[PDB]
Amino acid sequence: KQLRGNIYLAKVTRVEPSLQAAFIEYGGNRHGFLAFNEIHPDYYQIPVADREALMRDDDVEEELARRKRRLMRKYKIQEVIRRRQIMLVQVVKEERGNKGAVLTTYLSLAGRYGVLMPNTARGGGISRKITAVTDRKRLKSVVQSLDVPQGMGLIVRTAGAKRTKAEIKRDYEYLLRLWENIRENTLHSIAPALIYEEED
Repeated sequence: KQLRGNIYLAKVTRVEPSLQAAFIEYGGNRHGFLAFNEIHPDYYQIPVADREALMRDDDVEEELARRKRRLMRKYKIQEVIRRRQIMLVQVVKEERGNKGAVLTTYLSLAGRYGVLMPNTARGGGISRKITAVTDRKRLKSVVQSLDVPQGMGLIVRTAGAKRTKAEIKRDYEYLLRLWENIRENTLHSIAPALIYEEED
């Protein structure tokens, strides 16, 4: 049983200020590892008017890179995360023997033609196999019209380059509903619970 891609509702078992990491009970054989920089600010224990002065930011992936680097300079994990806290976590790397799974709170949900990041203010854009100029200008126009919310991203994968006008809107819409489903499952779940299973 490979677990990569699965999403669990999970609980902080201990916070390790030397590693700037938290260890996570998510239902597996060993605790998962969650580096501080993989922890979405929604999970910070900070006043609501700090978490806002911070969502609005104080290869355009650098703007997001600088963003995370801002947080890591500004807080230490033990200032903002505590034992027993609950979070949604996704498996990034499989548990290998005695070593527990590597986790993130920056989720991604992969559809046929694209990947939704319901957690990453990244706006939506195109795979690095972005090559043939025609598709890339066309697709940028396509992902442009999607009106990707707020603090989400959508990345068009290569399966979508040679893809329908609206085969991509459908696929995107399916992922938005699946994100809704996930958030709804979490309100009816406790502690460690599998919330979404990486389908294929």
